[PDB]
Amino acid sequence: DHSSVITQEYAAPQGEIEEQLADIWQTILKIDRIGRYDNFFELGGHSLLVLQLQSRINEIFDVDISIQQLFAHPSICQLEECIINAQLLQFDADSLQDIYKSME
Amino acid sequence: MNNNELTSLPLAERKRLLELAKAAKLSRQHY
Repeated sequence: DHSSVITQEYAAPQGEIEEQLADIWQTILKIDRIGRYDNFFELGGHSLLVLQLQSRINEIFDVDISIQQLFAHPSICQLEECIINAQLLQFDADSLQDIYKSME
Repeated sequence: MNNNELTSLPLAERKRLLELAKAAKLSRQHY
């Protein structure tokens, strides 16, 4: 009875975008909590868990994410960057350019 | 104007336009 690595300063999940993925992570790896800097590989996640995770990202966010992105961004704070681009993909690219050029 | 345009811009701009887009519902989905 000793697993994972020693914590000193756990970092709570961010609002609804970050906590959304974080909630599912501990259920997949059967872990305690998920910190924004905790790496899936240190926590107990392995390649097969990344495969199922992608499948959840697909239904949770209604987008098409690839497993490579999940491994490339092994933490909550990094993963959101992929959701940002993937979410925009469901919106129309023609009307998007009109909003884009008008942004701050 | 195509999907690669949005993936060519950096995250700072990516989330900026995404917010305006979601707020304006130009082609958003409520499914």
